Amino acid sequence: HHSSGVDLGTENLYFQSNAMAGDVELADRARRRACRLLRRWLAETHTPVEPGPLSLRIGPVRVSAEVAYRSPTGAHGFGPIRVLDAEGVPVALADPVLLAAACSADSRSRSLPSAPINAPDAGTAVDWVLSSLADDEDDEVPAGMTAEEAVRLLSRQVDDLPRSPGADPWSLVAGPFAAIGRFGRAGIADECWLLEVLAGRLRAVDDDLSRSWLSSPTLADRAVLVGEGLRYRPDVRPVPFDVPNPLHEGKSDVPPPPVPVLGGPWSLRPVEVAVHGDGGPDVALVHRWMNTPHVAHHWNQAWPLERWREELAHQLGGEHSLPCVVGHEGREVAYLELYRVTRDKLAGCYPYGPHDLGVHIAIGEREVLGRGFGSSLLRAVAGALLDADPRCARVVAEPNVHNEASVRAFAKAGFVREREIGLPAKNSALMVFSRV
Amino acid sequence: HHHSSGVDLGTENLYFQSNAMAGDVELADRARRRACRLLRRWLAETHTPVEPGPLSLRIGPVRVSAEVAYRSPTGAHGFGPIRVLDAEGVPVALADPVLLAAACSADSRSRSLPSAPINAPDAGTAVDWVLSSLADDEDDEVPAGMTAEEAVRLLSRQVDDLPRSPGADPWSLVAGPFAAIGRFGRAGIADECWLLEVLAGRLRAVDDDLSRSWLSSPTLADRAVLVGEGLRYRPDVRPVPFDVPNPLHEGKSDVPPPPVPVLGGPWSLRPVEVAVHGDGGPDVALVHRWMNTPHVAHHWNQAWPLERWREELAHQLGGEHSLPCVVGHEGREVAYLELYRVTRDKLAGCYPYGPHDLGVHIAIGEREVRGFGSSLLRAVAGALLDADPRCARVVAEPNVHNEASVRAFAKAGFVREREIGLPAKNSALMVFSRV
Ligand SMILES: [Mg+2]
Ligand SMILES: [Mg+2]
Repeated sequence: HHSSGVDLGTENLYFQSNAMAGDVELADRARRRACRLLRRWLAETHTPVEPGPLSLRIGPVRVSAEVAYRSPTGAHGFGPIRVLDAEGVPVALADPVLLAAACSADSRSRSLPSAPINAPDAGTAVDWVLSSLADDEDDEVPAGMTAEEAVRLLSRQVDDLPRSPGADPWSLVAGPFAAIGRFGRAGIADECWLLEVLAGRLRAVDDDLSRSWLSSPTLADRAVLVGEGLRYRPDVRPVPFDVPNPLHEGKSDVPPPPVPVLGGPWSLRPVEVAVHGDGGPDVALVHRWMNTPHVAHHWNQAWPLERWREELAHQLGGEHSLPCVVGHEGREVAYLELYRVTRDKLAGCYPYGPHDLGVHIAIGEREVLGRGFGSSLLRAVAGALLDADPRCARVVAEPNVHNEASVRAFAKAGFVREREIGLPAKNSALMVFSRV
Repeated sequence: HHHSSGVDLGTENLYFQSNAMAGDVELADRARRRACRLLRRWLAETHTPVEPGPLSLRIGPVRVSAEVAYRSPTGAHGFGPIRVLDAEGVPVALADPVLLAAACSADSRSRSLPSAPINAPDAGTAVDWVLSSLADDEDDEVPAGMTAEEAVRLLSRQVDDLPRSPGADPWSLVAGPFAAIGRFGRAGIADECWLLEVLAGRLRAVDDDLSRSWLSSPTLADRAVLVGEGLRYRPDVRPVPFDVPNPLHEGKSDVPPPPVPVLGGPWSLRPVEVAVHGDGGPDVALVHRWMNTPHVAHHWNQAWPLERWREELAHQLGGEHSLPCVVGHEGREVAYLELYRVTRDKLAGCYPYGPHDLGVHIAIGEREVRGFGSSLLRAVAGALLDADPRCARVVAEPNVHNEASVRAFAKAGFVREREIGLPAKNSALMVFSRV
């Protein structure tokens, strides 16, 4: 006699509570899925990761999670992933389809509207995650596995790599590296040490792939969330991209960026920062330009004067970036950073040569100056850089694919669009001006 | 210099992190409440029947199952854990809100026509909507210690403050007082059947025109957020009206079974004959044949073994709901149809029906044995109106995707009146009205 419910016996309670027992595992499976998505999002955007709090804007939601274990292969161990409101209040747990929707909105927004990921019949990562819920979950690493047994399996996997012509270059990341990360995240062994063991195992095979994987500064991986060429029918059709190679060495003895000498109406000189007092008029010029709206909309570095004063001094003191003032017929009109790719965020995004040089540019005195001048300056800088460093093979840039006037200026100057790349705050057209 | 892949831990670190973890329990409960709100809407807007005990349903690409612990007279059901099941019935996920919204969206967009506003490229999706609502202030809960006395007070005030005559908006009764009754019921404050009695008295007390409507129609206006060809999400949802069963309405009329119409002209119609002896007889064999040919099974989805159809036909013939018949055209037995009483049918929750309303499902077996289709439909509707003088209209519910059928019904004199959400499809409600 209950009418709005079921009349309850102990047998009823038994059936249902038995069912409630597997829910703990279900929640754990959702956690594992959301973590797999977050790792891919971090790798495919080349977002830097450190131990401790991680804070991220993914499409329409703010996402945050503690990085309890930072993995050298990106196999990070996370705390609870939470969605935050504008003030920083947790309003939700970031379950997998939620992450898939946020990532999809962000990725589709990063690429151009004409891109394949944005075609009407392309599907979305939400369809892909949805259609995958019944997939067999992979076995976990045995929590009690020995490090010796870990080396055993890893060598097995490295030798069994097709290691021949026709085989897939991304196989190293997909197989041996993935295993190393799961071993690391389980606490079985240290990943840096497992990578050394992997390195020697590759020296033992004088195959062509083996030598490549030991020497190139980046490695082939496959992206499932970021990339203009993505499709989900409803299954993901991944697209290739490049990631940093942990087996390739740290610092190199590459000199600082050279000071080119521009031809034509253009002039260029390094930025000067006085140790004494304010920092000088160059610090104020850049600071002024960087805080105007049309520049911060691209550079997003609208900082106080003293933060820019120390950024410039930090760059000048180092071997990475060289800040310069550009003149046109007597007037100081532009700021540039010339940088060595090898010491730059760009080094994780494409197979660079050791002397590769990049250019960031902000036109400050556009306000009453310039039309057609863009390609001209870019062309003058690119050629002068190749002239100043004969060991430099190419000059590169990474305008936002949405900055269509910038992309056009680079192409008209002679840069060619080599690929799209995923960066922490944008997708870029990788523009390459090659030496011939 | 001891922890490179992690942070060096002190008690203050543990304190910061565990404090933040205490709030996760409320976060999970908030997701649970959102998912339940979405499932209640999905069940209401698809008119899916709900009883206490296990509930199992297909939503787009996923199978969903949940225990119905509290079956609410206003659809404010109380659920156990909502799980996604694979083909064998093994749970593979907990159905969190954005998951449910994505399955419901895929299913709804699939239910409506490609030209529908819900399917435009510039339309949002329920996913955009749920996503954009996570930072909303969660709505106040019913105070668990509230009295039923206080429940009636607030309910009476709310019904009396309804706009009544000026301005209209009829979905206000379901959206206002009924929503409160369901929340009171689900919280255990009072019995919903009792709260509905109380609400009825307050509506008799004014006898305005809306109050009179709300006590007499067999359906009520409600507003849909997941199912409906005209839905849009401008991040925020733009609801569309639809009808739901009226709990305040008695019904239970002494409505007879369907009559046997008499077709003239080239047409003939007789009830199906089911032999007790052996196979079931030649009519059971005819329907079985037709229902398993490809062009019919693509719409009816009843390409069954002969033994199942013998028992289906006999079950219909024995009851008061549906009447299976064989239709001839100039001597050849060419079609099968069911005439059914709406008041005993799933259609009864979808529009304000009259007690004697009659419906038609039809399958043409002897296909082109072309153009004869609307003519048959027109003959049946008129003959049904002749056979039952108290019947107000003849209806049908072709799948909105079955446009050849919809067109044939319109050419016969039916009006495509609205789209309706049904358990396995959206249908175009075709109405052949007597006046
Ligand atoms: Mg009992
Ligand atoms: Mg410690």
